[PDB]
Amino acid sequence: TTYADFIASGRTGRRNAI
Amino acid sequence: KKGSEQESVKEFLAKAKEEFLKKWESPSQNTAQLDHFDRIKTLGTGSFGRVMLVKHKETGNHYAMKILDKQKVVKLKQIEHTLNEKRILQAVNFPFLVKLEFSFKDNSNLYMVMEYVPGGEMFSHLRRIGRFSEPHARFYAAQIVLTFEYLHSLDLIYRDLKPENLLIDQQGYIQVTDFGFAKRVKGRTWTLCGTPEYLAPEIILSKGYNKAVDWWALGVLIYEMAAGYPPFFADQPIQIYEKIVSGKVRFPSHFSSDLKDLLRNLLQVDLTKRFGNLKNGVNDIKNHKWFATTDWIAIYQRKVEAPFIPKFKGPGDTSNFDDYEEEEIRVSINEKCGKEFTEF
Ligand SMILES: Nc1ncnc2[nH]cnc12
Repeated sequence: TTYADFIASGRTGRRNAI
Repeated sequence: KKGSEQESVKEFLAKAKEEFLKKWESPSQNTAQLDHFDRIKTLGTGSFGRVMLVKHKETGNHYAMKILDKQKVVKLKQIEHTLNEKRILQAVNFPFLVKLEFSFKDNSNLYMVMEYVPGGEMFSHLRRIGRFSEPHARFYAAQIVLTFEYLHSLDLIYRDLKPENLLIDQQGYIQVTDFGFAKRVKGRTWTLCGTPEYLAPEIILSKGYNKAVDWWALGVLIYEMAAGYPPFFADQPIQIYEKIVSGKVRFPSHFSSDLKDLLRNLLQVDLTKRFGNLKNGVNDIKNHKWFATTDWIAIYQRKVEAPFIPKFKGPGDTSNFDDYEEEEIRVSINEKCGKEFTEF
């Protein structure tokens, strides 16, 4: 599922600005 | 349609601009000092420093104090952006914008002391619960729509919308924080800035851009609130950018038909077709079928029942925030970067 793919990804924590 | 309701909005924004420009042209400076406050706990961090919960000694009020290291600001080439941030925040006034109470600087750091918003970041609540219902997401989205209508009328672009920056107050309403990329500009600008998941295609492709990037970012925020994940995600930023510019977006099967239609018009790569950027301006958004139940005046007046009220153990409590490693606040005996920040 797309949700499962998100939760296993490296970008579920706080995202820094560029 | 331009009727009585639209003329009231127009007159409200005209008076708001008169008040903003007075403060924009004559900014407040040096309105407190460091030893007026007891430092309590770190509420969040960023590239230049940290936001801390503090207690004002003379009143006993709690505030959130953002601390920026001047030398780190210089190394990241953020001088002008930091002057933008403070000059804009001290001049604005709107129910869903966090209030700046004091600002000052010393040999080492810059300080912005704001109202403490105790309910935590929307980010924390959204990740924990998974996703918001569409009425929940609509309640928050309406506040952002009105806040951008206000900011854009003052020729301001915000450029960093994301749940990490949206704080929930004790009434359950949003307060926007972090104006590090906000800029007052008539016409177009060119800086590559923002957060990868929220960047409009025209930013990635190094075109000139304008306030339409905020409306794209609203589309990303509404999608993420209602789905639980953003519309373009990957493990590496370059992969995110490839998805953003591709022109393709997919929706969860539980999104309503109206929600998908609104998001197709906000997440529109063609600027001649993106909602918020057409002849009707913000009213293409405010009059979309997904917002049919939204009473815009009642939202502004905070008379709508909120989806939830944050837990509150008492004054000065931080239970709605993560814990961060605490670091000293060092003030050098020599002034750093004085000329660069003389107007702060
Ligand atoms: N990060 C933050 N947390 C709480 N209140 C704030 N006011 C301004 N920024 C804040």
